[PDB]
Amino acid sequence: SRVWVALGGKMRRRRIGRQIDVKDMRYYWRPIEPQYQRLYMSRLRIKDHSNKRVQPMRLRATNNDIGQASSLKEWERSSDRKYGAALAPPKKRDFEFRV
Amino acid sequence: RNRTQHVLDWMNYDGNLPTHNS
Amino acid sequence: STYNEKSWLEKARWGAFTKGSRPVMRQRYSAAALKEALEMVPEGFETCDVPRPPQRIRAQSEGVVGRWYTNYWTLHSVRYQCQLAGVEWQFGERQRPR
Amino acid sequence: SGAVGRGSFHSVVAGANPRRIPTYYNSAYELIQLHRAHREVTRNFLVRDKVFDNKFPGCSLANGLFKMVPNKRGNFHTRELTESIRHRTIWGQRIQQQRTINAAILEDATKVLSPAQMEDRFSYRTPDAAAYFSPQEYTAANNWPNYWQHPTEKHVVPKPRWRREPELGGITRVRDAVATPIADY
Amino acid sequence: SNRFFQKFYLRCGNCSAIQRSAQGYQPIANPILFKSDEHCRNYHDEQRRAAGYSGMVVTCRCHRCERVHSNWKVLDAQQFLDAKLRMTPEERAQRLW
Amino acid sequence: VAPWVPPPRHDVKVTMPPPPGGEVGGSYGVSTGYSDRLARTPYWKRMALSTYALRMKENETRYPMSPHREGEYDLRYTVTAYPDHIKHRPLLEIGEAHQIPTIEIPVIFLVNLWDEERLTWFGRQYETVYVNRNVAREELLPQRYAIYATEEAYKLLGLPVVNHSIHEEIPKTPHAYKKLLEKQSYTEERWKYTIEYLFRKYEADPPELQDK
Amino acid sequence: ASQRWLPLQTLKPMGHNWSAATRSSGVRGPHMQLMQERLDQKGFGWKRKSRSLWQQDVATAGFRPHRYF
Amino acid sequence: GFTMKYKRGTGLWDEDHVNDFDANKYLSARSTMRWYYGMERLQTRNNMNARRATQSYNNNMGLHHSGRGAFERELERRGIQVDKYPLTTTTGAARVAEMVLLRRQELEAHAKKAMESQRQARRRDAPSEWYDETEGPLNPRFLASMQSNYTQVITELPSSPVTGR
Amino acid sequence: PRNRYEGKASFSRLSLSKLLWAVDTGRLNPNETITLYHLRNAKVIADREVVWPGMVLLAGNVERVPYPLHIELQNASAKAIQLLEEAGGSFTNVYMSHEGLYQELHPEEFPTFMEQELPERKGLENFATNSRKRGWLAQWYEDESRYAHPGAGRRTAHYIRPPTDRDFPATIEEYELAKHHQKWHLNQPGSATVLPWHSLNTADMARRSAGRL
Amino acid sequence: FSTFALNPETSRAPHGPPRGLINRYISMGLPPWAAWCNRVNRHALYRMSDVSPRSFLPKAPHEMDVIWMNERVRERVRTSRQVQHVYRQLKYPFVKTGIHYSDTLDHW
Amino acid sequence: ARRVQCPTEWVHFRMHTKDKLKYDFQDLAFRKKFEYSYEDVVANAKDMCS
RNA sequence: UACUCUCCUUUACAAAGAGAACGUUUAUAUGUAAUUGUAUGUUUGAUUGGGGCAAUACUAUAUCUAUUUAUAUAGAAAAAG
Ligand SMILES: NC(=O)c1ccc[n+]([C@@H]2O[C@H](COP(=O)([O-])OP(=O)(O)OC[C@H]3O[C@@H](n4cnc5c(N)ncnc54)[C@H](O)[C@@H]3O)[C@@H](O)[C@H]2O)c1
Ligand SMILES: [Zn+2]
Repeated sequence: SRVWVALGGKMRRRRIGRQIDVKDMRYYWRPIEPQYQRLYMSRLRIKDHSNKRVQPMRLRATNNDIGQASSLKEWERSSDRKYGAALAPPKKRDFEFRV
Repeated sequence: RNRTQHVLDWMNYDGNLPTHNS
Repeated sequence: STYNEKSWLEKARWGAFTKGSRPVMRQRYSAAALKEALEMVPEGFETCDVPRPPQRIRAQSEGVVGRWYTNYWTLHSVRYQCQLAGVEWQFGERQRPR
Repeated sequence: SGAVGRGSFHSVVAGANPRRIPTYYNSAYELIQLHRAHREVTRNFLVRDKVFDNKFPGCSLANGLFKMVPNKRGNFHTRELTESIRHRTIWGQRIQQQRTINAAILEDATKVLSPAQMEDRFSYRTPDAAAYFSPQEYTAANNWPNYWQHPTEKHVVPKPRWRREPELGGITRVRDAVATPIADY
Repeated sequence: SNRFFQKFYLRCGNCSAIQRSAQGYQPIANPILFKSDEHCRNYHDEQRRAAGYSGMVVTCRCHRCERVHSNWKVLDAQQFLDAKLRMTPEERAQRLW
Repeated sequence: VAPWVPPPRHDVKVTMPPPPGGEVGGSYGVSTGYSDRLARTPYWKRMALSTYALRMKENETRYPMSPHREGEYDLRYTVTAYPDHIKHRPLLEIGEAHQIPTIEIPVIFLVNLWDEERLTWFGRQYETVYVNRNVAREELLPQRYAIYATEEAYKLLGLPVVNHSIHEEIPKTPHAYKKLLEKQSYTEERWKYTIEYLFRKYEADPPELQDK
Repeated sequence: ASQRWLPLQTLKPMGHNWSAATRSSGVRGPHMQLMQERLDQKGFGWKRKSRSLWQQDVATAGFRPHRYF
Repeated sequence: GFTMKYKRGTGLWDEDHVNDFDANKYLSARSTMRWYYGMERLQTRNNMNARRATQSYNNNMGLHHSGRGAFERELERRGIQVDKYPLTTTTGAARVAEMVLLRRQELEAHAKKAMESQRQARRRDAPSEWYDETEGPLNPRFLASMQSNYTQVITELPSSPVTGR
Repeated sequence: PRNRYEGKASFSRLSLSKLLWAVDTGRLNPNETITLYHLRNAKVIADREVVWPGMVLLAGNVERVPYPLHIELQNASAKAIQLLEEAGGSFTNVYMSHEGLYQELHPEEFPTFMEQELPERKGLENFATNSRKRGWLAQWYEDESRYAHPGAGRRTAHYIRPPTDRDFPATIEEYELAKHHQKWHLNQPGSATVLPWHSLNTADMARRSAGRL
Repeated sequence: FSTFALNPETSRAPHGPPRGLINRYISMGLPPWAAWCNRVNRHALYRMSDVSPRSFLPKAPHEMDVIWMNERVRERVRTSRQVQHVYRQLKYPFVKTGIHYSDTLDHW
Repeated sequence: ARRVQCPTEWVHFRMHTKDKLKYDFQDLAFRKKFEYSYEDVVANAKDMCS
């Protein structure tokens, strides 16, 4: 059960004079109705179709799959780019580093 | 800041490939 | 240029170029094969002077050769085998200025 | 770096570790990954010394050289082999260290109450281990894959009254009278 | 605006005193209210220092003759060792530091 | 058809390849030099003609710099063998307006020249004057009144070698020039910045206490 | 144990910098474009400041009318 | 591109870590000689290819065909060992595996004679109680191979299941 | 809404039940301080779960820990800390930089101690120096760092060495700027120190504005 | 990029690796016009890092006549006015009639 | 004269393959470098007992 | 293919810079000389909104009403507005 919660529709454009208790229905993380959940999450399922037991791609990159790319028997020799180097803090270099 | 616990034990392990006696 | 020494694929892969996580000195000398390299480090020399060449310069130590101590990568690689060998590095350390 | 109980240098904070010599551990899983690791360092030396034995005379002309370019073998020895020795050494210590404790435990413990109960106090004899080690002793379950042959269930398979036939060539041939199969509806 | 650090070895012309003068980290002019002239001439100028003060007059004060001039010859640090290693141990006290 | 293909440019050393072309004066674009004289002579030959004290002089690694093109990085270690683009950049970058203002250069006058309109001296003999860039080129140099004030011009004449840093850096903007005028006003005409010239006003009594 | 005492929570008289109804508000990454970067105070102003650029890349934020955008 | 080049020789045999999709179900007599000769070729075809490159490129750089500059020539003239870890040379491996075979062979003859000590300590001139077949008929082929370890005949099985004698 | 920028503290959750399950199973040795090398090499956690923020101990349903257990992990949850600490254990939260994350998992490639850089400033704020996690610098920070230079006044309490021979503003434009600032902000005590009037809204300069202590 | 009024020079980034987007492209040597790329492919940051300049000579090197010291006809990518079309054009250098007096041959 | 004497579209075999290394390419002189024969690659790699 | 209203590659006009020796580079300009794309949809030519009355049907049927509100993204407001 994965809701793709979204924010309110009218929350930046016209505020003065709108109803007092509807200027706030714009503030809740509402789900998007499932008719759109299935539309957007359709582009994510296509990753390996006809494989009835692989789950869809997720919207955000979960922490374990990012490493799943570099957890492959071919990447075990790339010290860089392994264990998270992109999402690592910016690399630190020699104080003389220069281009 | 020196290493008080197990201060030894770096020089006492892995008798490399035990020789004819063992 | 009708002939390019290297395709852009290897003008744009600094990993084969830069000194980053990559050893740039192939040969590893023995104990006495270092005490006989440092014999030619001249008196008046100091590591605090030979600087890091910029990125645009290739990272290549052609090995211990005449005036090797000016090759910044040959120097700081020999300086590192003198650690694993236990040789006493007399000269100064990289002085990070402030 | 950690990798052994010495504590990584991240005991910069002087985090002591008291209440020690507290556990007897047989290093079961570690001795396993040692025999696995000791196989690699030997399975690596085998590679670092591969030398041409060309059982064919077509390309026999290299039968003296190693099977790896001198610069590469001079690398693979240092990249993967000498790494695998450190990785073998690490387990050769995480165990030689844990034994030192067990050597101390198994003395101060042997005394107190019994030298007989001692190696029972330090045992792991689960009541079913006869299932895995000496399955001839195990009865309390039926863990055969061919279960219909367990002695408590051998009475399933039929014992055919067989026979040989010298006229057919010593072929064994069952003397069961075949039951007339079902035919129609 | 030099994002990266680099120390030159400037040789005076009056006393040839090889003194070293570094270049710290001076941050980029603000991109939030961008200004195309002040940036693209900050950068292009940065290659001209990074290539050993190519198209710039060097203006630093000497240490030997205490005065500020524009007479420095920027020594690449293997033209410096060419010079440093080739001075009797006394003149290293005279021209170097 | 090439009868007598020429020998490589700088093949003069006994046990190392000649430096790459371009660095010696030739065609850039290739990093590693090679000379078939060297690669054919067997190893012992290359070790015969040379003693150990010598190879350590031609092994010699001038690592970033180039031993031949003095001042520029060795073109077998750059990203690509062409000359350093950054040092020899064209004076106008790809977008700037050409607002390189009028620049006045120093010339060494060679004859006592005396203007008849301002009734004063364009320049004494053998003294360097900052003159216009298109007086010098079109009026002072063609007649033999002046030459440029370069280092070697001083050497040829008999004057203590002075470094005017003649066009050591061209300014690409008036206010980028009117700073360069401030630098050049200090090094060249230094007597303007003495504690004695900042006080001609006061070498004697503050004027309010003198007679009338 | 150690009788050391510490309060339950840290009260900082600091004010949140993300208001749900303010457009470019938020905590941006250390390499996102800071609030109104390149904009120079004008709506989509980073486009208007492109002709001002000295030289751009060969693939530089060209024409793209939001068609099926 | 990057194709795991650090795995070419680092396999346990010659046919490993070489991607050869061109296989077949039944490789025939000379298609197998063609195969085994093939793996080693592109294992020695590759090597001496890669040796001629390094030895020639090194020779063109003015230094010894194995990279040994003027230094590592001058040290060996002095006797100072110039390589930190002298990996065992061809003389080593071809000897470090020469005795092991000289050891096994002298252990086979050491053990060939050993088993006869126990084989002749097997008095059974008639088959043991494995010679039962109440479970299922014996195998006539095998008995002919076990006839040597007895004196009485073994192969002669009646039409009936063996009684035991 | 959940973006991960360069340097985000997103840690993969190592449920304490997992770690407690292993220690009895026998994959982990209870004696040796169980740094993440042991967890990785004993196949407790694989490669696909150790990314740069190393991990996070979560007391998931674990109401009790029976034996004195020592751990060097990254950012245990406050309950997970007070669980180990009750049973006589420890938890010295190591928050290593990425350069430290490698040399802890594959030390068989680093024959000697190649110096480790302190983590990002954002990490030092929250874990490395924060005694609430028993970060490994919570000893150093109070001992050596939190003290200013023995010459620094009030304005230069943050410079490695006081850049002037006097605390006060140095020149006119450093002064008139601070003579105007201290009145632009109504006259506050510390408002003498000029500060920039624009919030970059960066995640690095973000420290816990509200939270426990 | 920092926000204080007076930022005195210093050895390193005082406040961590310089924040901002344009500081991201300067931290890697690129010029600040990378901030305006829509695609920054591995060729793109090669193309614009000026590894080897996309810039040539009007005539052959052998047939060249007018003395072009160290110049090329560099193309300047411009983005058009109100509707931002990207077009490029080849910008030449300014050749002057060099009417000198070489006193070797005593004549202009 | 140092050039190779044919339009280099005919000798493009040398410029794109891994003959980029086995060839002198100084100012388009696509001439082979020195190259040991196979009688020597083993004469030089067995005498070292490598 | 075409022109007052859309838009580039554009070679013309003007500014500036070079003691302006003439070629370039800019800035500001945007030309149907400019070759890009739009120029509708629905009922037939008017209409485009949210309600209501007309069997708690509604084609636009027939009538009318009115703060019935114009979502997002850049800018504008930096606390909740
Ligand atoms: N991310 C990394 O940089 C990384 C990753 C894995 C291993 N390492 C370790 O880095 C060490 C080299 O130091 P560095 O990282 O500063 O780069 P580096 O390799 O440039 O170090 C200098 C030189 O030391 C020499 N050297 C390295 N290991 C040696 C050994 N065991 N015996 C003798 N000589 C040796 C090599 O010539 C090397 O080029 C290697 O020993 C290697 O195992 C580093
Ligand atoms: Zn001086």
